[PDB]
Amino acid sequence: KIFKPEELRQALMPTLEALYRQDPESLPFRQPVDPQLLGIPDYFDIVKNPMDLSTIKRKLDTGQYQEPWQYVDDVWLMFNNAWLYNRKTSRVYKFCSKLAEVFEQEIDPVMQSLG
Ligand SMILES: C[C@@H]1CC(=O)Nc2cc3cc(c2N1)CCCCCN1CCCc2ccc(cc21)OCCCNC3=O
Repeated sequence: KIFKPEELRQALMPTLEALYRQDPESLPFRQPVDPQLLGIPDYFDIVKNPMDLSTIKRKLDTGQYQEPWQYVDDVWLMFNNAWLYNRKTSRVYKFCSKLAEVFEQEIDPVMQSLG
């Protein structure tokens, strides 16, 4: 089973758009982490493989995933990074949890269709 880039975009982009549509919860995740602007100078001591919504969107837009699981792995990498770095009481951690709840609901039927 070979997945063409347009077929992956058609199936998976709606699940990424669902996360962008969470406002304000997607705001911390819409651009690559910049620790100087965000005031978190130790970030890359903790997080070695950063990921954000715009990077995932570019990969889908340009055909960089060969298989649906690679896209799923990048979304969970984004979430796991934020749960790793942020305190459980923090706004970013709580926003991360809301996006993960949305993602689980949207991705389940789509992965069933691609499986
Ligand atoms: C996902 C990415 C990296 C991560 O994992 N955690 C952190 C930790 C932090 C921030 C983010 C993230 N988001 C990004 C947050 C969105 C708002 C940015 N901005 C725009 C609106 C006003 C304001 C005030 C204080 C501030 C950022 C901002 O920052 C204060 C210092 C501590 N700053 C974090 O504690």
